[PDB]
Amino acid sequence: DGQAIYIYDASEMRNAVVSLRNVSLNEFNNFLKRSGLYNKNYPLRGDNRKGTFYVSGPPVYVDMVVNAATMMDKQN
Amino acid sequence: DGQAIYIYDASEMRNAVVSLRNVSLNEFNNFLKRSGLYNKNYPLRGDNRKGTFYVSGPPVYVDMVVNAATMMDKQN
Amino acid sequence: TPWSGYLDDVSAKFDTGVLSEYNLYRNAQSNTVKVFKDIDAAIIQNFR
Amino acid sequence: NLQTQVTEALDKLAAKPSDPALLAAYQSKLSEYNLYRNAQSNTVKVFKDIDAAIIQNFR
Amino acid sequence: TPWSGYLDDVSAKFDTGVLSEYNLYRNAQSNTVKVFKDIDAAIIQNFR
Amino acid sequence: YLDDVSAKFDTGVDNLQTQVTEALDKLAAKPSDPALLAAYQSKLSEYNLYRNAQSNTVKVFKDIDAAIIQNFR
Amino acid sequence: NLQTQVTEALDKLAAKPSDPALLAAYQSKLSEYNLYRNAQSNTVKVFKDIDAAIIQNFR
Amino acid sequence: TPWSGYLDDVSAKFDTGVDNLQTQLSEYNLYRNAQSNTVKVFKDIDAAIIQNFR
Amino acid sequence: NLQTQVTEALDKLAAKPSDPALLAAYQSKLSEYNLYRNAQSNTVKVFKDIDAAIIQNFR
Amino acid sequence: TPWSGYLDDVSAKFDTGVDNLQTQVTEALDKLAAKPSDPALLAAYQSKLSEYNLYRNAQSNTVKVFKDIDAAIIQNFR
Amino acid sequence: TPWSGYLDDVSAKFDTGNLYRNAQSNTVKVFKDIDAAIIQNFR
Amino acid sequence: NLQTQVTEALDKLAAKPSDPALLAAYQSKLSEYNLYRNAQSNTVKVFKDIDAAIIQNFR
Amino acid sequence: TPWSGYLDDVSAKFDTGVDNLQTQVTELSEYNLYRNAQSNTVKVFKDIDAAIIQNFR
Amino acid sequence: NLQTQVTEALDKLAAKPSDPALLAAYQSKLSEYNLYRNAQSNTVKVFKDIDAAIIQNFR
Amino acid sequence: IGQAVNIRSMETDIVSLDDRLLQAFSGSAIATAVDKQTITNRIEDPNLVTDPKELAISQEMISDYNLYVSMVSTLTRKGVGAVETLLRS
Amino acid sequence: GQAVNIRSMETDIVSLDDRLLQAFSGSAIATAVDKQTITNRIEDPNLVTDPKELAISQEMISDYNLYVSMVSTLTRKGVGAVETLLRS
Amino acid sequence: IGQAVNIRSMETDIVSLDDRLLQAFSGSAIATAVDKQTITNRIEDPNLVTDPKELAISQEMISDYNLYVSMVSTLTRKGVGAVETLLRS
Amino acid sequence: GQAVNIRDRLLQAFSGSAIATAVDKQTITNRIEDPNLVTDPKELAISQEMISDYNLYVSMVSTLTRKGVGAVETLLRS
Amino acid sequence: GQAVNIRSMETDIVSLDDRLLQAFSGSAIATAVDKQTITNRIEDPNLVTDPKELAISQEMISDYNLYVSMVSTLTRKGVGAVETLLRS
Amino acid sequence: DPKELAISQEMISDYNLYVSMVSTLTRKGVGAVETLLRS
Amino acid sequence: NDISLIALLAFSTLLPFIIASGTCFVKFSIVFVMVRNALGLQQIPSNMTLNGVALLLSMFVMWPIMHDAYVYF
Amino acid sequence: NDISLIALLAFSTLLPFIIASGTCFVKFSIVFVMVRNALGLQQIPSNMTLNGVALLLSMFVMWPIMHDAYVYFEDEDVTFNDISSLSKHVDEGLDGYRDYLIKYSDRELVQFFENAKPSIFALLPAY
Amino acid sequence: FYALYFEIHHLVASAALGFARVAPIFFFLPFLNSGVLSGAPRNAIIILVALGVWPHALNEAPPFLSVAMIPLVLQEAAVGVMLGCLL
Repeated sequence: DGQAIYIYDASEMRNAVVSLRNVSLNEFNNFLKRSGLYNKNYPLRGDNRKGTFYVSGPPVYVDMVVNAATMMDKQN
Repeated sequence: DGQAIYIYDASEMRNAVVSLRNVSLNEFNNFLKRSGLYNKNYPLRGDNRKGTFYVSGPPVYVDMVVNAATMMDKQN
Repeated sequence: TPWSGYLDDVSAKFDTGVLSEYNLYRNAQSNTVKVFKDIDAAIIQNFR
Repeated sequence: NLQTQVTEALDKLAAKPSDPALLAAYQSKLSEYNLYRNAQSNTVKVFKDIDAAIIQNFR
Repeated sequence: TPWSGYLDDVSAKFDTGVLSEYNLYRNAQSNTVKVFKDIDAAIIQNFR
Repeated sequence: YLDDVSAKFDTGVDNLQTQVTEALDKLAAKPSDPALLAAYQSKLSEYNLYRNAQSNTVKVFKDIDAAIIQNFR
Repeated sequence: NLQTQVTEALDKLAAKPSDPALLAAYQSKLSEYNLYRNAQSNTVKVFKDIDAAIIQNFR
Repeated sequence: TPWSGYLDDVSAKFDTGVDNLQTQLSEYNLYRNAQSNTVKVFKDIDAAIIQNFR
Repeated sequence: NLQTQVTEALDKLAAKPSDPALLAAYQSKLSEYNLYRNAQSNTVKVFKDIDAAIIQNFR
Repeated sequence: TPWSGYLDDVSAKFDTGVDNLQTQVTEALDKLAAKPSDPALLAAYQSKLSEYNLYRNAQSNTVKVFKDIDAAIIQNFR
Repeated sequence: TPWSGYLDDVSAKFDTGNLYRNAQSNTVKVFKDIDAAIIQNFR
Repeated sequence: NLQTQVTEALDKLAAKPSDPALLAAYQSKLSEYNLYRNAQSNTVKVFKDIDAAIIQNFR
Repeated sequence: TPWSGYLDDVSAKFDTGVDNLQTQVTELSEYNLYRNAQSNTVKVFKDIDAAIIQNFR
Repeated sequence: NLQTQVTEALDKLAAKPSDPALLAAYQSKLSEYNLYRNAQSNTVKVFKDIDAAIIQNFR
Repeated sequence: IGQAVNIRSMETDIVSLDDRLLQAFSGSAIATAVDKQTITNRIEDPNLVTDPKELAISQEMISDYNLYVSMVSTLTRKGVGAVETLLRS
Repeated sequence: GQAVNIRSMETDIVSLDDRLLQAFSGSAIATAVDKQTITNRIEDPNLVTDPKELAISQEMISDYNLYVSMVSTLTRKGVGAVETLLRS
Repeated sequence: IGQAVNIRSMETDIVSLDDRLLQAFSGSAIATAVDKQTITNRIEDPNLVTDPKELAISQEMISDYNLYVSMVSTLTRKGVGAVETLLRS
Repeated sequence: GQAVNIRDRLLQAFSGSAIATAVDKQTITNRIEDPNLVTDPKELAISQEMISDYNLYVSMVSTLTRKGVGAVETLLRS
Repeated sequence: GQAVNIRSMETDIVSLDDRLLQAFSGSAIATAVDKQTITNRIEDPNLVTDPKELAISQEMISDYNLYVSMVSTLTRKGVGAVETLLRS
Repeated sequence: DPKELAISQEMISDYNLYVSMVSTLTRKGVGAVETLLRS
Repeated sequence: NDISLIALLAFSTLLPFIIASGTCFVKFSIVFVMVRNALGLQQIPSNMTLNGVALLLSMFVMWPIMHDAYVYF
Repeated sequence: NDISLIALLAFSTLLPFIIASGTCFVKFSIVFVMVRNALGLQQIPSNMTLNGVALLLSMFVMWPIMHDAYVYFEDEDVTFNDISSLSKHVDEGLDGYRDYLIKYSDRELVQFFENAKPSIFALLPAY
Repeated sequence: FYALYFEIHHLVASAALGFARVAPIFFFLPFLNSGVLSGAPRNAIIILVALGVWPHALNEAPPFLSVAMIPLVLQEAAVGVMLGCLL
C-alpha cells in the first residue's frame, strides 16, 4: 500500500458488494488511481458509470475500499 | 517526533482512514510541514485537494494524526 | 315509590319553591345541577 | 331499580323536547345514575384488590 | 343482519322525537350521548 | 387520626352547611334579586372548594399511609 | 363483522358532512366501537397475566 | 418510500369525501371539529393496546 | 418536629378556605411533607433488608 | 427557624420576582368598585386580574413538575 | 415601587397609544388563556 | 427512514402557521409517529423480559 | 457551550419559521393558534419519549 | 452545568410572568430537565441492580 | 334470567382413593371451562357490552374467575411443597 | 356513645390457643359486619347522593382497606417468624 | 399478502431417544425463530401497526410467544431439577 | 459564610470498616433529617448514589467474609 | 469527521490458560467501554432528547445487561461443576 | 399516625431480627457441641 | 370473612411440620430406619424412598380423619 | 470493571480447592498424620485439630506471596487501551506465584504436560 | 392489635433458649439419637417439648433482653451436656 507489505494465506480473502448513491465508479477509480492505492491484480468489478461494484482481495484492501467508499457519500 | 525516538516492531503497525469536512488535505499537510511532524517515510495517501484520506504508520503517529484532524475540523 | 336522593331534593327545592324571568330561572338552574354533579364526581375518583 | 325510573323519564322528554321542568328533572336523574354507577364500579375494585393482596403476600 | 346497541337505542329515543325547533334538537342530543359515553370508560378501565 | 383530619374542616367553619341551606331557602323563596344571585354564587362557590379540599387531603394522606404499610414487607 | 358497518357509515358523512342525523348516527357508531375494542384488549390481558402467575408460582 | 397509514387515510377521508370544500364558514368549522375529533378517538383506541402489550 | 409546623398551617385555611396565597403555601408545605415521609419509610427499609441479608447468608 | 425548602424557593422566587400584585389588585378593586361604569377602570382591574390568574397558575403547575421528579427518585430508592 | 408586568405593559401601550374598552377588554382575555394554557401544559 | 418524512412536513407549517389543510395532515403525521415510537419501545421490552426470565429461572 | 436540545429545536422552529410574526402583532387568532399548536406539539414531544425512559428499566 | 441555566431562566420569568415567548422557552427548558433527571435516575438504578444480582448469585 | 340448582350431593364410602380426586379434578376443570366461554361470549356479544346494567355483572364475573383459579394455585403449591419438605430430608 | 371496659386484667390461660381462637372470632365477626355496613351504604341511593354522607363512606372505605392489610402483613410476618425457627 | 400452507407432516423413524430429541428441538427452534421474525416484520411494516383490527392480532401473537417459551423453560427446569435430586439421593 | 478544615492487618481492617459504615450511615441519616437536602433533585441524586454504594459495600464484605470462613470448614473436616 | 481502525492485532497462543485470559481481557474491555459510552450518551443532553437516539440508547442497555447476566450464570454453573465433583 | 407507625415500623423489624439472631446462634451453638462430641 | 382466608393460608403454610409431629408418620419412619440399621446396611435402601413408602401408609390411614374436616369447613 | 468482581468472587469460591491442592498444604497435612500412624495411635490427637495446626502453618508461609497480589492489582495504572498489554499485565501479576511453583516443581514433568514461561494451568498437577 | 403478634413473638424467642437447653439430650439418649431419628421431624419435636416445659409464662416478655447472650448459650449448652451425661 505504499508503506508496508502485508501477507495473508489464501483462505483469508474477503468479499464485499457496496452501492454508492451520489458518486460513480469511474469517479472512485480516479481516487484509487491518483492516490496510489490502485492495484492491477485485484481491480474493481463493475460497470464504469454506475454505483454497484464487487470487490475481493486481502482483508486490509477490502476494508479500505468499503470504508473509503461509504465515507464519500456523506461528503457529497 | 522531535523529542524522542519511539521504536516498535513491524507487527504493531496500525492504519486508519478519516474524512474531513471543511479542511483540505493540502492545508493539513501544510500544517504538518509548519509544525515539523511531517514524515516522508509514512505520508498521507489521498487526493491532494479532497477531504478523505488514508494513513498508516506507528501507533504514536496514527493516533496523533487522528486526534489532530478530528479536533481541527471541529474548530473550523 | 320513586327514590329521591339529595340532588333530586335540590331540584325539588327549585320546582316546589314556586320570559326574561322564566329563562333566567332556568339559567341559574342548569348550572347548579352541574355544580352538584362534579362535586360528587370529585369524591368518586378518590376511592381507588 | 334506579334504571327503571331512568328509563321512564326520557320518553316524555322525547315527546316534548321543550319543557323546561322536565330536562331539569331528567338531568337530575341521569347525573344521579352517573354518581351511582361509578360508585358500584369503584367499590367492587377495592374488594378485589384486598382479596388479591393476601394471596400476593402468602404466595 | 344490522346489529343495534344501547347507544343506538338511546339515540333512537331522540331521533323519532320530530328551524329553531330543529337546531335546539341537536343541542341536547349532543349532550346526552357525550355524557353517557364516559360513564363506562372508567368501569371498562376497572377490569384491571 | 383520620377522623380528626376530616373533623378539622367541620370544626374550622361554624355552620356553613346550614348557611347554604337557608341561602337556597331564600333563593327558592324569591328567585329574582341580583344581590341574591350574587350572594348565592358567593356562598355556593365556597362549598366546592371546601369539600374538594376535604376529600383531596384525605386522599393524599391515604396513599401516605399506604406507603407506610407496604414497606413492612 | 362489526368493522364492516363501521367502515360503511364513514363514507356517507364524508360525501355529505352537514346532515345532522348522520353525524349523530356516526358518533353513536364510533363510540360503540370505542367501547368494544378496549373491552377486547382488557379481556385478553387478564387471561395472559393469570397464565403467567401459575408459572410465577411454580418456578 | 413515502409511507402513508391509516390515520392519513381517515384524515384524508374528510377531504376527499367532499368535492371542493377546501377551496370554496360554519360548514368548515364543524367539518374541522369532526375531523379533529375522529383522530383524537383513533389515537386513543390504539394507544390503549399499546400500553396493553407488555 | 416537622409535623408541628405542618399542623399549625391547617387551621387558618380551615377558618378561611378561600385565600389564594394560603392554599399555595399549604400545597408547598404538604407536597414537601409527602416527599419527606416516604423517604424515611424507604430508607429504614434498606437498613432492615441488608440486616436480614447477613443472617440469610450465615444461616 | 422558620425553615424554607427548594419548593418554597421556587414559589417565593415567584413571589420576589413579582413585587406588589397581592395589593395592587386590591387597589384596582378599590378603584373600579367605587364607580362601576368607567372605561378606564374596567380595563384597569381587568388588566390586574389577568396577570393575577396567569401568575397564580404559574406558581401552581411548577410545583407539580418539581414534585413528581422527586417522587420518581424516592420510588427509585428501592 | 410600581411593579410592572407585560400585561401591565400592554395596558400601558393602550393608555399611551366605547370601542377602546371593547378592544382592550378582549385582548386582555387573549393573554388570560394563551398564557394559562401554556402553563397548564406542564402536567 | 420514517424520520425523513417526519422532518419534511414541520417546516412548511413553520413558514405558514395558518393553512388549515396542512395542520390536519401534519397532525395526522405526528400522531402516527407517536404510535410508532412507543410500539417499538414496548416491543423491545418483552424481548428483554423473557430473556431475563430464563436466567432468573435457571440461576 | 450554549446548549440546545431537540425539544428546544422544535420550539425554535416556531421562531425561525415565522419572519415577522413576533414583531407585527406588536406593530390575533393567528397568534392564538400559532402559540396553541406550538405548546400542544411540544407537549406531545414531551410525552412520547417519557414512556421510553420508563422502558429503560 | 445544566442546573446553572436552569437557575438563570426562572428569575426573568419571575420578574415577567406574562411574556409569551419566554414562558414557552421556559417550559421548553424545564420539561427537558424533567426528561433529564429521571433518565439519570433510571440509568444509575440498572447499574446498581445488575451489580446486586452478582452477589445474589454468588452468595 | 334462568337458573337451576341440584341439591343432594352424591356421597358414599369408597375405600378407593384416586377416583375421588378424579371427580375433584374433572369438577374443577369443567367449571373453569364453562365460565371462560361465558365471559368470552358476553364480551364478544356487542349488545351486552353497551348496557350499563349488564356491565355491572360483567365486572363481577371476571373477578370471580380471577380469585378462584388463583386460590387453587396457591393451595396446591403449599400442598406439593409440604410433601417436598418431608421426602427431601 | 361508646363503651370501654376498664380492667384488662391478664386472665391467665392454660395455652395460647384459646387466646388465638378468641382473637380470631373477635375479628372475623368484626370484618364481616364491616363488609356489609359499607356495602349497604353504597347500595342505598339516598346515602350516596349526599356529599356529607359520601365522604364518610370514603372514610370507612379507607379504614377497611388499611385494616385488613395491617392484619395481613402482621400475620405473614408471624408465620415467617415461626417457620424460621421450626425449619432447622 | 397472498399465503400458502403445507399439509404434509412427514415421519422419520427414531433410532433412539437421542434421535427423538433432535427432532423435537429442531421442530421447536424453527417455530420460535419464525414467530419472532413474524412479529418484527409486522412491526417494521408501519401500515400494519396503524390499523385497529391488526393490533389485537399482534397482541395475540405476543401473548402466545411469551407463554410458549415460558412453558418450555419452567418444564425443562423442573426436568433437570428432577435429575439433580435423584443423582444426589 | 462557608468554611473548610484540612488534615495483624485484620485488627486494623475490622476497625477501619467499623466507622466506615457508621459515618456513611449517619451522613445519609442527617441528610434525610435535614429537609432542605431531600427536596433538591441534584442532592437527591448524590444521596441515591450514597445509598447504593453503601449497599454494595456491606454486601461485598458480607459475602467475602462468608466465603472467607467458607474456606476453613471443608479443609478442617477434610 | 469519523475514523475507523481497519487493522486488528493478534498474538499466538501456546497453552490453554491464555485462551481463557484473552476472553477475560476481551470481556473486561467490552464492559469498560460499554459502561462509559451510554453514560456519555446520557451526559450529552442533546442525545437524551431525540427519540431516534433514545431508542438506540434504549437497546444498548439491554445488550449490556443480557451479556453481563449471561457471563455471570455460566460461571456460576462452571464453578458449580468443580464444586460438586470434589465434594462427592 | 405518621410518627406512631414509624416508631412501630422499627419496633416490629428490630424484634424480628432479634428473634432470628437468637435462633441462629442456638443452632450453631448446639451444632458445635455435636461436632465436638463426634470430635 | 376475608381473614378466614388468612387463617386458611396461615394454616396451609404450617402443614408439613404438623405431619412431622402430629400424625402417625413418626411410627413408620423410625421403625423403617431401624430395620435398615439392624440389617447392617448403611446407605441402602436409600431412605429418600423410605420416607415415601412410610408416608403413603400414614396418608392411607389418616385420610378418613382429614376428609371430614373439608366437608365440615 | 464488573469482570474484576466476578473474577475475585470466583477466586473466593474456588479458594478451598486451591488451598487443598495447589499450595504446600499437602506437604503438611500428609506428614502430620504420618507421625500418628508411625506411633500406632488411631484417633489421638484427633486429626480435626491436626488439620488446624497444618492450616495455620501453611497459611503463614503462603501469605507473603498473597500480599504481592494486592500491591500489583490495587493500583490505578491498570488502564491500558490495547487488550494484549493488559493481558500481559495480569500475566505479570501472578508471576510470583508462577515463580514459586516453578521453584518447587520438577522440570521435565511440566514440559510433558504442556506438551499436551510455562503456563500456570499445566504445572499444577505436576506440583 | 399489636399484642397478639407480640405474644407469639415472645414465644418464638423463648423457645430458642428452650431448644438450647434440651437439644443435647436428644443426642445422648439411645432411643432418641440421630441414628434412630430422621432429620425432618426431629426439629419439630425438640421445639414443642421445650415449649411444653418452659417455666415462665409465655405471654410475658422474657428477661433475655441484651444481658449477655453469647456466653448465655454456652451456659445452657454446658448444663445441657451435663443433663445428658447424667441421664
